[PDB]
Amino acid sequence: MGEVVMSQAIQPAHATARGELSAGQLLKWIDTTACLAAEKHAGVSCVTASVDDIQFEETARVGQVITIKAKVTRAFSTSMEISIKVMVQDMLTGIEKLVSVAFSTFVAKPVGKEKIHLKPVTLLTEQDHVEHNLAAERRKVRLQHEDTRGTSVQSIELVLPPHANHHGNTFGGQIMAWMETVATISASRLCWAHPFLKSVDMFKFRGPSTVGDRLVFTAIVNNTFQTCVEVGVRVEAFDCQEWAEGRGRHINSAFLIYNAADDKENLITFPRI
Amino acid sequence: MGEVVMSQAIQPAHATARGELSAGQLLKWIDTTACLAAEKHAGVSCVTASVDDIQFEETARVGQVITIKAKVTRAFSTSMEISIKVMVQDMLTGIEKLVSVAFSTFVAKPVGKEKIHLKPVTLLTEQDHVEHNLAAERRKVRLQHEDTRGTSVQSIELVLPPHANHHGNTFGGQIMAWMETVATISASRLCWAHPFLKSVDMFKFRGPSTVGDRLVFTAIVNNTFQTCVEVGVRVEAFDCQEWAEGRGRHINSAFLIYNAADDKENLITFPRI
Amino acid sequence: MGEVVMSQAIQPAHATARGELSAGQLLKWIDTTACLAAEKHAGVSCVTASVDDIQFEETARVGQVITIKAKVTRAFSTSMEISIKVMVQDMLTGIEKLVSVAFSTFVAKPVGKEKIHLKPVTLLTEQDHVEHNLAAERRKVRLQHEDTRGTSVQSIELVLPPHANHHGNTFGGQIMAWMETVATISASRLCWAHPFLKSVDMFKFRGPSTVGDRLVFTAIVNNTFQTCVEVGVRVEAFDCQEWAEGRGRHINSAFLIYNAADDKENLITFPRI
Ligand SMILES: CC(C)(COP(=O)(O)OP(=O)(O)OC[C@H]1O[C@@H](n2cnc3c(N)ncnc32)[C@H](O)[C@@H]1OP(=O)(O)O)[C@@H](O)C(=O)NCCC(=O)NCCS
Ligand SMILES: CC(C)(COP(=O)(O)OP(=O)(O)OC[C@H]1O[C@@H](n2cnc3c(N)ncnc32)[C@H](O)[C@@H]1OP(=O)(O)O)[C@@H](O)C(=O)NCCC(=O)NCCS
Ligand SMILES: CC(C)(COP(=O)(O)OP(=O)(O)OC[C@H]1O[C@@H](n2cnc3c(N)ncnc32)[C@H](O)[C@@H]1OP(=O)(O)O)[C@@H](O)C(=O)NCCC(=O)NCCS
Repeated sequence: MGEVVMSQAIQPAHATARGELSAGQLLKWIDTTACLAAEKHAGVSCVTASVDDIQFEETARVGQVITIKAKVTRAFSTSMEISIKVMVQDMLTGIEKLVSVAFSTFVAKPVGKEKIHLKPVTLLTEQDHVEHNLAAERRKVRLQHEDTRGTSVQSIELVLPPHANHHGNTFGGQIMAWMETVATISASRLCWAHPFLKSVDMFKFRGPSTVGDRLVFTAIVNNTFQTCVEVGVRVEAFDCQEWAEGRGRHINSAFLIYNAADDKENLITFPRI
Repeated sequence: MGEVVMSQAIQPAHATARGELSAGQLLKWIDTTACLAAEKHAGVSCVTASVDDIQFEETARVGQVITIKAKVTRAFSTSMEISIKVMVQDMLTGIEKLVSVAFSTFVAKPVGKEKIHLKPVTLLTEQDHVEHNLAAERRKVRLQHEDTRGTSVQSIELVLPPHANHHGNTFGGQIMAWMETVATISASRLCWAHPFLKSVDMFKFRGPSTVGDRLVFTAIVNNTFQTCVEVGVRVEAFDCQEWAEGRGRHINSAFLIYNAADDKENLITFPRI
Repeated sequence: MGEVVMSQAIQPAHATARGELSAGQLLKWIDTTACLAAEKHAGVSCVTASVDDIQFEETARVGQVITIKAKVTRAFSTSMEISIKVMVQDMLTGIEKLVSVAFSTFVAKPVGKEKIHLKPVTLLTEQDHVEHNLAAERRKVRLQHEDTRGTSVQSIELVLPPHANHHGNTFGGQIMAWMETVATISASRLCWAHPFLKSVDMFKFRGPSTVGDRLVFTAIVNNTFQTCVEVGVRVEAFDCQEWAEGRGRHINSAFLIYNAADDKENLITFPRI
């Protein structure tokens, strides 16, 4: 019913040192599902234009099953809004818990110089009309949002073919995964404990990336508050030539909020800064 | 001696939540080895045409070493039959156990409009002639075989470059791996325990897949019997356009038989359906 | 300051059966960082020409963070020398330990028939001049170095797009990773315990490899001495046609020295051979 459904069993390969699902991996999965919904509407390849605020109510563990459902709520001109629901199920108890509810914005790409005009989302249920109207306000918010200490972390990732679509365009989800890895390192470096992602703030993907180009990641704590730490990550891009000349492209800047727990499952308080 | 040998140490990255080798990973490895044997005979790229019945006598664990040997038993016109032997060795005891003995059929692909004629397999030992004759009967069987409850699982995989050969053709082994993941989720969802793969029934790859296209996987228990559960998986393919229009290609349908164990190493009985 | 910095948290996906970082993975990371430094100097794609001796003072564990820093010490004509420093940090204690200090030689590749002339490394500090001079001697040594029992291991790897750069050239680091896997299997097969990499001897990458070609790996113990075992690995390459005809290309031959520990953290002595 307009939904794209992905199901993933959580393996050690998706895990952190604690037997928990890497938040970056989950973000990758989410972006993939959403992108598939978008492309299912568009009929052409789509890329992650932006992401709204994402909060995680639960942290999934190895052995559990993640279910991700994405849907196109509304098409505009070249962009569209995707609603995402993430559920976790324990396979010993049978219990389902909501992990996340979020929105992401995807943009349809032409092959060449094709203009692109998206057909409208067909509406049936009343809730379809409701979400169809809310999509406009949420979009307005998204657009207006573009009104815009030595424990730093630096990292670098080379963009290979499995990190982009078949046209060569880097996945926003991969970037989000790498981002999350680096940020987590920063948080850990502040608390010397075990950080788990509480949320990611809304941000835009400002420019495209391509296979073969370098992504420099710069993470640093921006603020702290009781049990929450905020890490800001910057993603800058260079093709080989740009890499040689030091002139990069600001791909994106995001803010990730973490909690943390020690080597016992008890929560901890971050120092003030 | 016509054999292709692969050796793989089993790491957490190849593991399930139980420290056992993912059956899908093993299937990937098997298909790869077999394909390498086939291409070693053909001199051109080959794809997985079909797979005979595969039974697993053992389940390998993290720390153990898998050895896979493949061989071309007989070439026909464009296809050939590959015999596969899978052994596991424990690296603390030195003990080897047979994991599997199976056959797979591979088809040589031309580059363009080239006709393809395969040279015969050279025969030395008598057992080479024996298997060369048996290959005909086994083939006859393969060809004749094409005479052809709410715990469902749905999943989706985007086919990226590491999932296909350099011409863009999706590996049958990758499809088998994904299949296995989804199916395992279904079985778990029936028993709420820990399923391990007992076997896979013979099936054909009905059509090609290509980088960039979506594979929709649909798993559902078809039957049960004492300690065995049967999960059927369907694999449907869509390029982006087909994805938009809902017209897919039936790539394949397979049937996987599992057992299961609880959080103790004791076997369990599945309910009747 | 001419440095390229990569930071990697160590996950189960990077781990062995013992919760330690795979040496091959570390080698991959090292080669990547170094290559990025090289390309940052050259402005074009670079490949691993050779590697000096690498010794590992520590073995990192899951949960710890690897930091790798690479730098171009000196450019010659088409080649350049890269100095690499590998540090590990425990994220519970905050303690850093040096893992490695090594040198690698990278070669700039033209796109077509372009001649390639590298600009000199700018020198500031005195240590920059010192290393700039030492680079010549170390190079002289590298060039002169090209003056050149049944527990064998054989394995095979198909080179896919994630294993090469965007021009199709296989990464030396991937080859080093595969090498290490196979070698480790050999060592384990000698001691029936848990080998960890002590060092790798300097070796040259004699020829290029390309996406789609097979890498046959042959590992075998060459010698033993008290607590050290030496495993030699050979890497031979075949495109599909070459694969069919049995005429390969000797890509490289390396020698890896291991120690080992039993299922207690106590070191062990290898038998004489
Ligand atoms: C997304 C992108 C195309 C928009 O760029 P732009 O400078 O804002 O140009 P436009 O104003 O014409 O925007 C075009 C569309 O993107 C939408 N858009 C722009 N900013 C947005 C935001 N912050 N949130 C949601 N949608 C946004 C616009 O509404 C417009 O949609 P419409 O045609 O249906 O009206 C461009 O920024 C981009 O290519 N970003 C990177 C996309 C990408 O490749 N991501 C993968 C990871 S690199
Ligand atoms: C395999 C395939 C080429 C055969 O298609 P087809 O409609 O049966 O056409 P053909 O009858 O001419 O079959 C050609 C060859 O495949 C063989 N073949 C067909 N069905 C087979 C089966 N079920 N089992 C074993 N071999 C089979 C035929 O014997 C024939 O071999 P030959 O030339 O040596 O006599 C085609 O079905 C296909 O492309 N499948 C997908 C292959 C693939 O890309 N797999 C990767 C995963 S998508
Ligand atoms: C590296 C390579 C280009 C040199 O080949 P060659 O037969 O020695 O030819 P050359 O003598 O002209 O060497 C060219 C450069 O490589 C350097 N070089 C050669 N052997 C070297 C070695 N053992 N160690 C360090 N540098 C070396 C030379 O000094 C020369 O550098 P310069 O132009 O700045 O003076 C060639 O061997 C090759 O392509 N190897 C594989 C590279 C690769 O693709 N690696 C990825 C894994 S396959």
